[PDB]
Amino acid sequence: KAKSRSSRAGLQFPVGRVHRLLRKGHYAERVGAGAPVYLAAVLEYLTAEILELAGNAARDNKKTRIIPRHLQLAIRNDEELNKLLGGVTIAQGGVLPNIQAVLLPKKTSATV
Amino acid sequence: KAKSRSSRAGLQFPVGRVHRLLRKGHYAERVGAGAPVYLAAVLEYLTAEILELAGNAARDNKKTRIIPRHLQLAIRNDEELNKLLGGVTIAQGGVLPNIQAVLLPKKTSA
Amino acid sequence: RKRSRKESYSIYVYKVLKQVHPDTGISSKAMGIMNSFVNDIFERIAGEASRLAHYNKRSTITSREIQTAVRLLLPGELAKHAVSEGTKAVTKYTSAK
Amino acid sequence: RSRKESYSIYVYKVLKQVHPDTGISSKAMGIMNSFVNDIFERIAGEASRLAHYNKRSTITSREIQTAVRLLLPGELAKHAVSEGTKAVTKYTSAK
Amino acid sequence: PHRYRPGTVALREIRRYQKSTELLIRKLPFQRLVREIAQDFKTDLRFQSSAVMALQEACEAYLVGLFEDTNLCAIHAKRVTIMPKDIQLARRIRGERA
Amino acid sequence: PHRYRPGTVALREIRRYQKSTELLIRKLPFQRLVREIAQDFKTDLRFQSSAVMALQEACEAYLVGLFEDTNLCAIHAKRVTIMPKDIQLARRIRGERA
Amino acid sequence: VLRDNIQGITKPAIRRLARRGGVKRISGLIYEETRGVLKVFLENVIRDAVTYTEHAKRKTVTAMDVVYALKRQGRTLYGFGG
Amino acid sequence: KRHRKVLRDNIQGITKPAIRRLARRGGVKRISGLIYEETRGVLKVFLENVIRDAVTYTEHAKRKTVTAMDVVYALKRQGRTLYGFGG
DNA sequence: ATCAATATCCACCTGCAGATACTACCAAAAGTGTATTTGGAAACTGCTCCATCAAAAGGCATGTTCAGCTGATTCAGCTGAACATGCCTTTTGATGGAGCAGTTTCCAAATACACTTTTGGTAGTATCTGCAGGTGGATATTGAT
DNA sequence: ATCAATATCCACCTGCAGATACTACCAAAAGTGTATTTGGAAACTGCTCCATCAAAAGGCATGTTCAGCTGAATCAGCTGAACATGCCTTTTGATGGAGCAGTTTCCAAATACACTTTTGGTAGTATCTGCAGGTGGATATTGAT
Ligand SMILES: [Cl-]
Ligand SMILES: [Cl-]
Ligand SMILES: [Mn+2]
Ligand SMILES: [Mn+2]
Ligand SMILES: [Mn+2]
Ligand SMILES: [Mn+2]
Ligand SMILES: [Mn+2]
Ligand SMILES: [Mn+2]
Ligand SMILES: [Mn+2]
Ligand SMILES: [Mn+2]
Ligand SMILES: [Mn+2]
Ligand SMILES: [Mn+2]
Ligand SMILES: [Mn+2]
Ligand SMILES: [Mn+2]
Repeated sequence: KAKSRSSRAGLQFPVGRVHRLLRKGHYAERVGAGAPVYLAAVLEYLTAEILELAGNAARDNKKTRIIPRHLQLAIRNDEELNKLLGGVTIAQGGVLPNIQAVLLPKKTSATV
Repeated sequence: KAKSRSSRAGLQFPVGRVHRLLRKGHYAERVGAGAPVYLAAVLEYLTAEILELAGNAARDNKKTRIIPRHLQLAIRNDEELNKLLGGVTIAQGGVLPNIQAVLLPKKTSA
Repeated sequence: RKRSRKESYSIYVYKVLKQVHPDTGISSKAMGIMNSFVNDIFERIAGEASRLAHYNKRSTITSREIQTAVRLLLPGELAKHAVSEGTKAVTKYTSAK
Repeated sequence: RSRKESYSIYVYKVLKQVHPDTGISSKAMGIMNSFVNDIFERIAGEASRLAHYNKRSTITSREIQTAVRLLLPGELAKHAVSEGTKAVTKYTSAK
Repeated sequence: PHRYRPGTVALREIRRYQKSTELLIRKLPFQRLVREIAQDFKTDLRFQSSAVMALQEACEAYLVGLFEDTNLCAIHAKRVTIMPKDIQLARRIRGERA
Repeated sequence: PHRYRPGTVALREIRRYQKSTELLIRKLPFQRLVREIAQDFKTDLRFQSSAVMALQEACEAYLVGLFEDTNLCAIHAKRVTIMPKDIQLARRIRGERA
Repeated sequence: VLRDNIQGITKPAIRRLARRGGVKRISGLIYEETRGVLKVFLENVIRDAVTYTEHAKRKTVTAMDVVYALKRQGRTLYGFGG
Repeated sequence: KRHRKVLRDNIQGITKPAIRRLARRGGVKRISGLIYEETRGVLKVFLENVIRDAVTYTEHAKRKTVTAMDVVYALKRQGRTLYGFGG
C-alpha cells in the first residue's frame, strides 16, 4: 500500500522530489515534513495560473501547441505575473505590440 | 602554545569567527581550512582600502574622527568602490556636491 | 557510458496542462521555459525561507517559513491564492496519514 | 544581556594601522559593520553557488577566489586576490 | 529694500543641503505616516526608534536619488523646472512601473 | 512610380517585428563577435552552440529593452527621432553608469 | 484643524529633498506627485518589514525587520545592523 | 597547427539593417545616423560583461568549452535572468 | 563703473555628548585524537564542436531623391521664487508599563538506518499530425490628384 | 471622392519536424517504519525602551509681487526615410576528425566529529576630549543705481 505523499496531499507536483531538493541545497539544518508539501503546492499553483493564460493566448492565435511567444503574452499581459517575472527574459518570447500614441500618423481630418 | 589562525595568516580579522559563520551560513556541507583565511584577508583588505580614503576625507575636512559623511565621500569619489556599493545607501552620508552646468547663472559681461 | 539521468518537472507541468487545457499541447522550447520557471521560483522561496529561518535563530525550515517567503515574493492575488493552495494541501496531507 | 558580536574590534585595529591618529564615530562603525556583513554574504553566497554548479560539497579558497573575481571590480579584485593568496600562503607556511 | 533674483537662493539651498546629511523631513509627521500605512497591514504595532530612523534614511535617500534622475529628465527636455512627467519618466526607466 | 511617405514603412516594420520573435542579428556575424571578445579574455576557448544562442537571446532582449526606454526619452524631449543622448539618458537612469 | 498625515510631508520638506538632488526649479504639481511616490515606497517597504515582524511572532517592528525588507527591495541600508 | 585566422572588427557584423530591426521591435519610428555606432558600443560593453563572467565560470570548472549553463549563470548574476537554455 | 545689503569665511572658545580606556567573566575558539568524505590521478569513452566546402537565396551596401523633423527664433502670459510673520506643530525631556528577550523545560517531530518498492527518465521505434510556408485570390490601406 | 498600386488578409494544401507514444525496464528515488535526539513552543519575569504627555521652542502656512520660464507659432536647412540596383555572405547540409566533456575506481589527503583546555571578545563601567556651534569681525557676492 505504498501511498504517494503527492497523492496523500492531493497534488500532481512531486512532494518526494521537493523534499530531496530542499535537503540537497541544505538551505537549513532540518526540513519540516510540511515544507515540501506547501512548496510543491505553490509551484503547481503558479505553473497552473501561467498554463491557463498561455493556453488562452495559444487559442487566441489559432494554435493547439503553446510555444514561448504564448508564455510571454501571458506573463506580460498579467499585471501580477509581469511583476513576479519582471527581471526575467523568455527566449523566443518577443515583446507586446505597443506603439507610442505620438508616433501614429495624423494626415486625416478628425480634429477640428 | 595556542596560536591564533589570524596571527598565523598575519591578519587583524578573525579567521576563527569567519570559519564559524561559513559553517553556520548554510553555504555548503564542508569548508576547507584555507577559505576562511582567504575571506578574512579579502574583508580586511577592503576595510583597509575604505578607511584609508575616509581617513583622507576626514583630513581634507580638518577632522580626526571619521563620520558616515567621510565614508560616503570616500566611496562615491572612488570609481571602483562606488561601483561595488552602487546598490547601497550610507545612513547620514548625504550626496556629492554636484550642480548640472546648465543650472549655473549666465555670468560674464556677455 | 549510459548517459546520466537529467530529471525535470516536465511530467508534472504536462499533467497540470491537461487539467486546465485538455486539448492543448506545449512545445519542447515552451516546456523548457516552464522548467526554468519552476526551478527559479523554487530557489527564490527556498532562499527567502533559508534566510528567514536564520533571521530568527531557527535551524528548521517549516511550512510556516515557506508561507512567509510566499507572502514576501508573490504579489497580491497570486500570494492569497498560493497561500490557500499551500495551507490546503498541508491541512490535507496532515489528516491524510 | 546576551553577547551581540560585531567586527568593530577589527575595523578599529585596521583603522590604526592605516591612520593611527584617526578615530571613528559609532555611526561610522555601524556602516563599516554593515559593509563587512554585506561583502561577507556576497562572497560566501557566490562561492556557495559555484560549489553547487560544480557538484562540490566543499567551499575552498579556490571558490572564494572565483567569487572575488566575479564580485569585485578590476583593480579591487586583483589586490584582494593577492591579499588573499598571501594570507593563505603565510598560514600554510607556519608550523 | 533688498531682493535676491529667482534661482539665486535656490542655487544657495542646493549648495547648503548638498553639503549636509541631516534628514530633511520633520520626524513626527514621518512617524505618523509610517504608523498609519503599517496599520493597514497589522494593527496595534510598535516601532523601535531605530526602525523608523532606518525607514526615514532609506526613504529620503530614495527621493533625493529620484530628484537627480528627475532633474536629468527635465534637463533632457530643455527645461530647468522638474514636472510630474519627469518623475514619471524616471520611475518608468528605473523599472519601478509601466 | 509610387512612394510611401517617410515613416509609413517604419510603422509597418514596428507592427511586423513586434509581432515576430525571430532574432534580428544575422547568426554568424554575432558568433564571430562572441569568439573575438572571449578570445581577448582567454585563448583556445570553445562554445556550445546553445551558449552562443543564449548570449544572442539576452543581447537582442537587452537592446530591444533599451530601445523602448530610448524612444521614451526622445518622445520626452518632444521628438520622434532617437539620438545617442537618449540612449545615454536611458542608461544613466537605469544605473548602467549612474 | 485636522489634516491628512501624507500632507504632513510639507512643500518646504519636499523642496529640501529636491535641493539635495540638485533641483533648481519646481512645478507646483511635484508636491502631490512626490507624496504619491513616497507613499508607494513606504507601502512596499513597511509591508515586507511587518511580514518579518509577524513571522517572528512580535508586535514591535525592529530596525532589522526594515533593513531585511530594504535589502530584498534592492534599497540596502548600511548603519542599522545586519 | 592551422592556428585560427585572426578575429578583428567583428562588431561591424552588427549591420545598420539589424540595429533598425531591433529598434523597430522596441517601437522606434525615426533613427539618427549616430545611433548605429552608439549601439555597437553599448552592445560591446554588454557582451564583454556577460562573456567575462561566463568565462570566469568556465575557468573555475577547468573546462575549455563555455557551456550554455555558464552564460545562464552569468546572465543571472548580471540580473538579466534568461529562461529557455537550462538551469 | 558705486555702493550697500547680505551672505560667507575664518579664527578663537569651551561644555559635554560621545568618544576612548579599563576590567572581569565566560562563550567559543583552539588543541588533541579518532572518524568519515572527497575530489583529483589515471584510464577510457562517445559526444559535439570545429572546420570545410558547395550551392544559392536572401539580405546588405550603395547612391539618389525629397518629405518633414529638428532646432533656432521670437514672444506673451503664467507660474513659481522670493519674501516676513505669529501660531501652530514639532521638539524636548521624564513616567509608567508593554513586550522583547532571557531561560529551562520537555515532547512532537525531526534525523539516521536499512530495508522494499516504485518511478521517471531512456534508448529504442513507430508512428501521428500541427503547422510552416507557399498560392491564389479576395480585401484593405495608402497617397496622389 | 476616385482610383491605382501594393500591402494585407485568409483560407486551403501539402510534406515534414517535432510531438506524442508504445514499450522495455531498471538505476536511482522514494518511501516504509524502527530507533534515535533534540529543536523550539511554551510558560514565566524583569528590565528595556517605547508610547504618552505636557512644557519649551523654532518652521512653516500665508498672500503679494514680478522675473524669467515655458510653450506656442514659424520657418529653413538638412537629415534621415524610401527605394532601385548590384552582388557578397550567410545560411543550410552534409562529413570527417578529434578535442574534451563526462564517467567509473583507488583512496591519501582533507574535513568533520567528540572532548577538553584556554582565552579573546563582550558588556558593564570609568574616564577623556573632538568638535558643535557660539562670538567677532573681515571679506565676497550679489544686485540695484
Ligand atoms: Cl513542516
Ligand atoms: Cl581550502
Ligand atoms: Mn480548463
Ligand atoms: Mn579673520
Ligand atoms: Mn549603386
Ligand atoms: Mn512679460
Ligand atoms: Mn507584560
Ligand atoms: Mn513510468
Ligand atoms: Mn502561415
Ligand atoms: Mn533543546
Ligand atoms: Mn535653421
Ligand atoms: Mn577531463
Ligand atoms: Mn584575555
Ligand atoms: Mn563650526
